[PDB]
Amino acid sequence: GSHMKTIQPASVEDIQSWLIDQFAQQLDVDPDDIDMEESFDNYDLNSSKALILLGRLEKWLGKELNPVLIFNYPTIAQLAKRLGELYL
Repeated sequence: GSHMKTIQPASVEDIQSWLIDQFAQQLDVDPDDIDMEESFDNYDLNSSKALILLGRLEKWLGKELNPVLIFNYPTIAQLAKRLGELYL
């Protein structure tokens, strides 16, 4: 309870909760209110949003990212997953 803070990508479970809470804290909501299966283009990630939170995500992971991953995994249940394969 009272979750709100990043962790470290130690399995896809972690990358999920990170994405989720960083969605919560963008949107002013609970993390558990985030649709990890709905496309981010329907949430507040309008377009350039992707780059803010990408430039968090890649840095959180210690690396770079690519814009294609917006355009290929636009959901937590795909992004967190695929990050757990590109990285973890």
